Amino acid sequence: GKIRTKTVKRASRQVVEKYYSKLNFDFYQNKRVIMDVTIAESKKLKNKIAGYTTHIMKRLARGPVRGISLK
Amino acid sequence: NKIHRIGKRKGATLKDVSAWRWIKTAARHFKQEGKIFVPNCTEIMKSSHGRERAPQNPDWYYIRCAAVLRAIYLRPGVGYGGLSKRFGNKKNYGSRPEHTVTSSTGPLHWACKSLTKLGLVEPGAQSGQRLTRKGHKFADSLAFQVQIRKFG
Amino acid sequence: SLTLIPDHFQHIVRLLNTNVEGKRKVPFALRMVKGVGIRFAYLVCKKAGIDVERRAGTLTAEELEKIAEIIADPAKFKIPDWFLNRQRDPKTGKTEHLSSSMVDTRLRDDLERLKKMRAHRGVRHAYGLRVRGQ
Amino acid sequence: SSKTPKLFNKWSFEGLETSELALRDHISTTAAYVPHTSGRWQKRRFYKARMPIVERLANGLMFKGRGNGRKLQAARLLKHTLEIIHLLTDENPLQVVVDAVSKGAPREDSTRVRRQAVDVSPMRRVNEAIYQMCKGAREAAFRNLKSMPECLADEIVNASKGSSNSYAIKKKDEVERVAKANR
Amino acid sequence: KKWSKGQSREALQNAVMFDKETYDKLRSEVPKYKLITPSIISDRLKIAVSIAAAGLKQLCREKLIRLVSCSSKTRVYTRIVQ
Amino acid sequence: QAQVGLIIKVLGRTGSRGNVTQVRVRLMAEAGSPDYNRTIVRNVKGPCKENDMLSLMETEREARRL
Amino acid sequence: QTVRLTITSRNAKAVESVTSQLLTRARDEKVTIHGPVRLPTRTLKITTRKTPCGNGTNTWDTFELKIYKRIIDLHAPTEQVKKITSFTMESGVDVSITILD
Amino acid sequence: SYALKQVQTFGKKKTAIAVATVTKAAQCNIKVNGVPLQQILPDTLRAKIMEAITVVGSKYYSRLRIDVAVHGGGQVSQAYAARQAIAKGLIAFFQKYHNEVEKAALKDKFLAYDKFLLIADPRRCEPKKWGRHSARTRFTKSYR
RNA sequence: AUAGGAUAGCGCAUUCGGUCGAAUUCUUCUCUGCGGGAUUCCUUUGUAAUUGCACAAGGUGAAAUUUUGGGCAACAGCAGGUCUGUGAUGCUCCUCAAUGUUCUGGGCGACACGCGCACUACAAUGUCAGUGAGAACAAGAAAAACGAUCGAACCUACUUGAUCAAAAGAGUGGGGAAACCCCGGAAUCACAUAGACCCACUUGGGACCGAGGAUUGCAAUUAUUGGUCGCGCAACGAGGAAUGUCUCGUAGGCGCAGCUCAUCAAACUGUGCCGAUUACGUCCCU
Ligand SMILES: [K+]
Ligand SMILES: [K+]
Ligand SMILES: [Mg+2]
Ligand SMILES: [Mg+2]
Ligand SMILES: [Mg+2]
Ligand SMILES: [Mg+2]
Ligand SMILES: [Mg+2]
Ligand SMILES: [Mg+2]
Ligand SMILES: [Mg+2]
Ligand SMILES: [Mg+2]
Ligand SMILES: [Mg+2]
Ligand SMILES: [Mg+2]
Ligand SMILES: [Mg+2]
Ligand SMILES: [Mg+2]
Ligand SMILES: [Mg+2]
Ligand SMILES: [Mg+2]
Ligand SMILES: [Mg+2]
Ligand code: NA
Ligand code: NA
Ligand code: NA
Repeated sequence: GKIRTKTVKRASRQVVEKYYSKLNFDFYQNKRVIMDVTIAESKKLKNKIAGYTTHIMKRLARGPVRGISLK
Repeated sequence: NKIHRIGKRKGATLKDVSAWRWIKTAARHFKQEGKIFVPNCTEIMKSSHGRERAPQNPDWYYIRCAAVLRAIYLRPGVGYGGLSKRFGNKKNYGSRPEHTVTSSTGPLHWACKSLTKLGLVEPGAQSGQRLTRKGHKFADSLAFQVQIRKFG
Repeated sequence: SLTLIPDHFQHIVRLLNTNVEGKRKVPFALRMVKGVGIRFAYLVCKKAGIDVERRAGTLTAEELEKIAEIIADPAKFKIPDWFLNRQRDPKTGKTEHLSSSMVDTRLRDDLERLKKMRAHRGVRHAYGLRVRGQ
Repeated sequence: SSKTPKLFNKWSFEGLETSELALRDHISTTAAYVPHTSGRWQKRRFYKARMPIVERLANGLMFKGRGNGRKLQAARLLKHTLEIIHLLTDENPLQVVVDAVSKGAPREDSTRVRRQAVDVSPMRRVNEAIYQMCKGAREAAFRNLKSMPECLADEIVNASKGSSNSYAIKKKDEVERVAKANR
Repeated sequence: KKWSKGQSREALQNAVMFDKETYDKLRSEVPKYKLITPSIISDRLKIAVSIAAAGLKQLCREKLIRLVSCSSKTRVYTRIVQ
Repeated sequence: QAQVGLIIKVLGRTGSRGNVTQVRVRLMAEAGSPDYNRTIVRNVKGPCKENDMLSLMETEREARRL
Repeated sequence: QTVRLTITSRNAKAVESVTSQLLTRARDEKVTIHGPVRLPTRTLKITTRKTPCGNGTNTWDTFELKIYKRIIDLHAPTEQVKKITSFTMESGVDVSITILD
Repeated sequence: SYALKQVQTFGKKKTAIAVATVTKAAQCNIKVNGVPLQQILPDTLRAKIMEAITVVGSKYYSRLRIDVAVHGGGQVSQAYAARQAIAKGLIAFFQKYHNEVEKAALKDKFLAYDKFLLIADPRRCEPKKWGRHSARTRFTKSYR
């Protein structure tokens, strides 16, 4: 199974809250943005965060997302 | 049509024909000429201690000499220890697990001695055995005969 | 070999008081007599000038006598000493090759020799136990 | 200049089909040169149905400790088997093999304690036919003067004709007869 | 002990040499078979496979039968067409 | 003697040990026949899937739902 | 003449730091450099039973030790080579100097 | 004076690595470890290697001399590595010295027959673990 | 070809790691310290949602779901094992004809028998005798001694023995190990080898035992271990009730190295080689 743990989901929600303007619907550009705005050892975790960050952006286009606060 | 040259290609060298066909043809040539030295011990001994029975081919020494000559052609500078690996087998140990044994270096040393007397093999510089100019000529000329389907 | 079966073919060949099977190949029919193995039988055929691809039932009476005399005294036919099953007899010191009933007779003498001197190997044989440290 | 493959450069796959309406998508008639490939067939559930049928027959000969992993040996045995099949029937041995596989396994079985009659899925019919034909030939040739390529050819030819002389057909009838009782 | 029965069989008697009667059948009856194999000929002529295979090689050398499938351990023959 | 049926829906693994699959199969018959577009529920032994084909032999018994 | 420097250590980071430092110092001398060759890494393996008494499931511990080796060839006199490799090397790194022929 | 047209490719299967040197020559000449194609045994493995030619057609190998050196692995994995190198060598030669419409019809023909003709199989031997006699087989358990 | 099939070729024809010939250019293959690369990322008139978290097929791709295989692995416990690992230890016992410590010999191997785990087989998908092509992980020599800063221990190639078996025994050289072994000729395997055997406890099987000889060691008898010829007429022709392990480079088969090691692997720890059947489920048994 592929379930995003609370470590990935919390980081992804923080990324969108602070870098919403710089994010996109494409995983590969979002991954590049996330690489220099986050500090972590795991390349796998950053890739997982980029995957869920793109998922949130697609959800945000359709409507509001609970847990995300865009001021 | 079966033996015609493919096209624009002529002649033949070793490694271009069947390995068994060359060895069988070379063994026949050695026996027909009657100049090769055949030790009397080859009539009673086994090719290696890893075997359980003596060779069933009466011309096994000629075949072994022919196969050794081909081996020297492919690996110049090879010794009896190197040839021993090529002619090894899995020895049956009864109720114990079986193991690989290198062939006895005795018959191989004899085979290189016989080929040296014929002038086909000379001791290589800095150890080993190598083919002479005549030995290289003999191998490639016979390979052409195999390709031509002469077979002596 | 496509050779027709001769009228003198024998299915059982008598040789050194052993019933040698005639349907077998010559070297593999000679290994039926005691003291003759596969390696020894091939040498016997070589020294007797008998083709190894023949069937033992086609052997002539003179062929069998030549076979029988080679088995009895292999050394006379240029068979080396290291090829024989009794190279230096502990009682006589002579190299020979036991065959037929003499293989069992000498084995009984070997067992009796070790039992008379009460050697450990002889004692194990009398008690019917293993003697090679098993 | 490219040409369609022929098994052992001798047997053509042109027009190869199974008369059974079922098993049509489970018997692969893809042209191949030899019954040897290194594909990763057992990776998805139904991928083995796409494996060429002769290779499946070759895999059925790699049984017991002395036969495990000898795929080149199985390919050589099949080459002689197909020639014997051609002489026995005067037809394309590839078609005879397909016919034998088409009808070599029961269409109805009994399972489960009271046994109950059930239908057999097309994947299992192809699996069972290959398994039963190879098992019968292997046991027929065990302590026998006849070599396996003769035993395998006889088993396949008889199964292709539906004759009871084949091990696979005999087992199929007994299973189906018992299934009829357990209806 | 003795957990199995074995299912003993009858030991066949196969000639290791040809006689005139069997040789004639090999040169006359055999070249009419559609499928020819050393195992098959051994069964019909009650002869060993070794001498049956040797007899088939003589027939093939005489152009009385043709070699269909050949390997080191397996030989398959068939009758000559017409 | 054997009618060909086509699996159109897999209902699940029935019985103990899950070695039997219950499916709904539509009988493939020519138009105008009494068995045209007749769907029946059967028990299948072996790996099966949707759009698979079965040789039904008899087509009167209907498997109990589970 | 050709001088070969062999760098061997247990720590990969230390062996890379020393090798790069030697390369930088040699580049400042404008001497001919034969690029640092990374020789195959050798692993020492010892596998022992975990228990000290032979009781329970026969579980094993696999201990591994990795050795890293680098070589650099210098076209410089021994006097120049000696003062190239005259810095505070990292602990646990062995640098050997040999003259090729 | 003519320019030398030459490419080099590799094929891999288990631990067997085959390197193929494809050179434009006077005549087609494909050899594996110095052995011509028709001298490779068994015939089953010869047919597998010949698939790299028959699948696309021998007209595309018309003036190419291919020398394949195969090391590692065994009898079968070397044959699969050799045929992958030959098939990949033809693609590389047409990529370097021909246009893209060709080498694309060839590439689709190769992949329509077998993906492994051009793409290496990733499968490798699984390590043995202690308490096991192989990758998976556990020691025999007895209960009394 | 002795009978000789099937299987790529149709500006310059191929071959020779001893031809230990030179030269020039280069990094496709090998080596590797940090990097890159995969994530449910893309697509469904899929499932589901009727928020979501997700799932199933396919696509992309070297790799498609914990990528694969390991290592690590909480909190509570068991009177589980170890006082035979230690100069880890409380209490207790012996302590000069000693339960300390050496030395000699014997034993730990002893067999009516029962059990666990292996090895070898019962043969033709075979055994012999030939011949071919061909892995990977790894190992290698010494003192504050002894001899004249090295050289000898260790592993090996080649040669010699050889004007006649094997196993040996010698000589010379190399290697501190990507340098020598080594272009690591492993065994399953392959052979149109025109080879022998032909269904039999048989040329299957190789237990048991006899005689010669060599080698390790201070010492081989209770065979230390190889090799030769005998013995094979030992059981065994597929194994009752029961029962172990296992889902892909997997099972099974096949050898190799390391480890114990002066000498001795049917063991273990690793390694590569040949390579499947079945399932893609269920809670019936545990
Ligand atoms: K708990
Ligand atoms: K349960
Ligand atoms: Mg054996
Ligand atoms: Mg074994
Ligand atoms: Mg109990
Ligand atoms: Mg605890
Ligand atoms: Mg306790
Ligand atoms: Mg205490
Ligand atoms: Mg202690
Ligand atoms: Mg105390
Ligand atoms: Mg005392
Ligand atoms: Mg003990
Ligand atoms: Mg017990
Ligand atoms: Mg075999
Ligand atoms: Mg038997
Ligand atoms: Mg259990
Ligand atoms: Mg132990
Ligand atoms: Na165990
Ligand atoms: Na643990
Ligand atoms: Na012996």
